[PDB]
Amino acid sequence: AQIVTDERMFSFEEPQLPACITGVQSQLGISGAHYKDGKHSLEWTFEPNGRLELRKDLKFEKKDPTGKDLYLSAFIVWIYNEQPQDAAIEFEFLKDGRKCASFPFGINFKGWRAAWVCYERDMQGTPEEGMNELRIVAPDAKGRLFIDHLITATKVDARQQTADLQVPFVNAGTTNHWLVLYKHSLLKPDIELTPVSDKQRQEMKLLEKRFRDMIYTKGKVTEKEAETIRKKYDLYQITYKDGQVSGVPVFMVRASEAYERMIPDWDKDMLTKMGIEMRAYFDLMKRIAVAYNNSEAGSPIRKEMRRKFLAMYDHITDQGVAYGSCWGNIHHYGYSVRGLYPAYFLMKDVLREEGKLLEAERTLRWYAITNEVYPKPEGNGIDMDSFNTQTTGRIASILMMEDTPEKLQYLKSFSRWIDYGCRPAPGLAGSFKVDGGAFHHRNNYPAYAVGGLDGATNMIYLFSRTSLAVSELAHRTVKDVLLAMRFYCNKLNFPLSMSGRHPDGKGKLVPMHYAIMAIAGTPDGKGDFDKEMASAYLRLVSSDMPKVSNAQERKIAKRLVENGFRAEPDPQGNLSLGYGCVSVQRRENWSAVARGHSRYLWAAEHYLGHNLYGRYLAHGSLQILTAPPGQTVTPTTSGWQQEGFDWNRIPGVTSIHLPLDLLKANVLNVDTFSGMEEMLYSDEAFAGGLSQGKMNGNFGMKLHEHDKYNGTHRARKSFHFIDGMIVCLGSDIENTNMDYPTETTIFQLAVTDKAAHDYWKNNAGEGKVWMDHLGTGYYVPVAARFEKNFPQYSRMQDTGKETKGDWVSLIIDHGKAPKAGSYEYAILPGTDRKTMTAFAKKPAYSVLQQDRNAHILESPSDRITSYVLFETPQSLLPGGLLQRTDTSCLVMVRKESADKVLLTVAQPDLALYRGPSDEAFDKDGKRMERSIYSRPWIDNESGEIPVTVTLKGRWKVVETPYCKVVSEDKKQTVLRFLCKDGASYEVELEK
Ligand SMILES: [Ca+2]
Repeated sequence: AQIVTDERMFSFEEPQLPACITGVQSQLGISGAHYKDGKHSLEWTFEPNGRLELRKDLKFEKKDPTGKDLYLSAFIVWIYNEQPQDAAIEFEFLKDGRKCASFPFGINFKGWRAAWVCYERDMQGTPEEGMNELRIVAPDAKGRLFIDHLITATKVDARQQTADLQVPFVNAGTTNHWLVLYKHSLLKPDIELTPVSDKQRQEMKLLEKRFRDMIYTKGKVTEKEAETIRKKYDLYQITYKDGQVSGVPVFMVRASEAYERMIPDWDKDMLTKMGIEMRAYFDLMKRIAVAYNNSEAGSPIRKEMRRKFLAMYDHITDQGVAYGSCWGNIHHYGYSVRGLYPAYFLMKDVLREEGKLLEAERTLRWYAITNEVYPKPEGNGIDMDSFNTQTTGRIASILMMEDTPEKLQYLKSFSRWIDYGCRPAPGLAGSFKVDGGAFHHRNNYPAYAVGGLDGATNMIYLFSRTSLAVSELAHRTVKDVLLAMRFYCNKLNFPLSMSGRHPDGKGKLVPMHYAIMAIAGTPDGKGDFDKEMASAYLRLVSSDMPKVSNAQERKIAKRLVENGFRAEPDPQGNLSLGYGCVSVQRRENWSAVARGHSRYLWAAEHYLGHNLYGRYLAHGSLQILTAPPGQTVTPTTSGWQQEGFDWNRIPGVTSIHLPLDLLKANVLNVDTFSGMEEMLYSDEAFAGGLSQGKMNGNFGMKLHEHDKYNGTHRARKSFHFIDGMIVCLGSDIENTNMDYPTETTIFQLAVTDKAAHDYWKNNAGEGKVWMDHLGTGYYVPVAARFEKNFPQYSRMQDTGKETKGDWVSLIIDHGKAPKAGSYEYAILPGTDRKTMTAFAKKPAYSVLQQDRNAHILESPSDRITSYVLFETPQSLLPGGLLQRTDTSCLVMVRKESADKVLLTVAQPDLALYRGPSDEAFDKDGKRMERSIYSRPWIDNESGEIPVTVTLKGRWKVVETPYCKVVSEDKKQTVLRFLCKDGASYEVELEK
């Protein structure tokens, strides 16, 4: 049966020809030899310059004059050619006598090709409402064509029609990355052609082995697997008639958009529901290709799978999956075509034997848009989504080629593309950053990074230890990103604040990335294995020879253990992500992760039905990820679950406690640069941390909630990470909300097991000293309120459905509409009762100042002075050594002895733009919501900011490109730091 029956739809399934179709100097007939729908098509056998005339009301309708409806009326056909001709058909559309619109259609192809052409945009001339004739003018030569699936005119999503070799003129304006297969296939290389050397030929052989092993591992073909294959394959009804291939027509899902304005009950996924879509088809081909490689040479099953693969190949190529073919509409083809590339690659040698390899090679190159690899990168970094989706297809298509100089040129081009793609990207752009941050949607986004890393990681390894290897810079950048991720995840899970739009506590890092990079070798190429990567890997899969599921990962892991590699100890020290506004302190097995936001970096991503209540995720959050020594750190072990969680009381934040219906994100489409999303960045540049000797550090932020919600709410918050202690300081907390209280939350923890319930039965706890059921201590000198809510009510992050759980909370109660609120408390994770009582009697720190100007603090035992300087300090700074500062910044001083001092400085202002905050103001003076994508500075290089420090006494320093001594006398020593990227710059001082 033909899908969709309509007066405008010509499918030729009737025994007699339609009376309205007549042929001039040509013969017409119903043929069953080729068909795109039903079981028949129109055979049009023509003499030179013969016409095919369809005399019926074409039912073209002019575009909506109001502009409300953007759909354009389109003509749609499928043409079949048995004999390719270096010529073109002309399509003519006439009202009564005269032609109004026309378009050319190339016929230099074998098989089915489509054309979706919009009357108003893509056609020559001007279309008219009421035209009632279709002419198909043949070229000045004889030949034959089969016509099927002809829709005269119907309204269609105007964005989606794609150009190819048959219709290069279609949608000339578009820059849609999905639709530019033809445009970008025309691109030419700039890397010069060279012949292939013996070493280079062996290297290409090596990339193929590496790639085959990557997508495939030898296995067994079960009787069940074989029966499933036969059942799925038979439904396609692939058969041969007089040398011609036919079978059930296969479309890619979006081809349904043709019938959108045609059927009342339209379903976008109707073709998938019919088993007629491409994903299933190419999935089966992969399935069969795998089965062939898992069978003994000369066996009946191997011959059977070889036979089935080729039959499926012939049919899909006949249907139009070939070079220079885009089926009229190709948007979002990526997902349907995922199986294509591995299926064809696994079947290289057999395709060559059949004389079909060159063809196969070209179709892969076409659909992977491999020529996009030709251009010289203009800068560092590419879209994370490129690494995520474009790597597999492109590399497979290149490995399909014969060992020719053209293949080497492609390889050189591909390596160059990956190389610059991995390099530190500027601003909020690219993929990877100098400090280890990984960007997508213009912030650090682990959930997306994870997918992008798959590509980058796999391609680095593929090209590794070879003349085509990527630069040290590219290799080290990705390595550092992975090392950072291992640091801020604990053990494998993303922290809550870094969950993006999925705060479900499920997102994890991928151990594979580490194992792949371990066998990639050191970034310089001098080491066969990467030691840091290997031991990082073995920690992440440590059981507590490891146990793993994925076959190719198990192979690598076996190699690493045999080569004597052991698991990492839990990473120690301090991380500061300038790109992402995150600081992490790590001692023992625990971690403390701080996250804020700036005028460059958004607080939280809100989508429809995703992350409804996460407004406060970056309001200076501080999550403690922990577990009893010996057990793996999990959100569950760190005292977090989704059900029952008070979304207002994100650990560490200063926020106004709202009812969930008021806390929910009011998601809007704010401008043309975005969709239904909320991504709120502040108007303050001062947010970030410093990292001293990768061991300790501090964090500071000027918190300022967006005017969309509680815009009066602002605060100065700081974190000070000294050894196994995190001291939290706050001042200048203020808002004008008199309906709901402002709170900083010391901790909010889930009570799950029996032992947790028994611990809280009467635990007071004191006193100036608290200790939870997870073994972490809290020194709280200020007045604080304790809540034991068994149970506590909340809602799901996505669905909003009511959830409950047993929760325990300690909060610092600022009033309703505070004027100048403040707090001071310290967190010591993985401690004991004894240390805590001793800490209460003699705190290991002393506050030097705590106001709008600065939060300064020292620890005599650790020999450390911490400076969070919010403003230029007009006055002599406390501490004894650091006297004055040029501009608002972060400083930390460590005293080795009276003679040796370690000085470290950071400038949290990323400086993507230089002036006052980029803002669009209201009639009343409120900040207007504008999506980050709309800002013109999002790709800017981080600006250099000079920071000058004044130090007491004579000091000698070794000069660096980033640190210079400016002025010097008997009393003072001033130094100038050249700051970038929110990075931490440090120097060693000697008296
Ligand atoms: Ca038909």
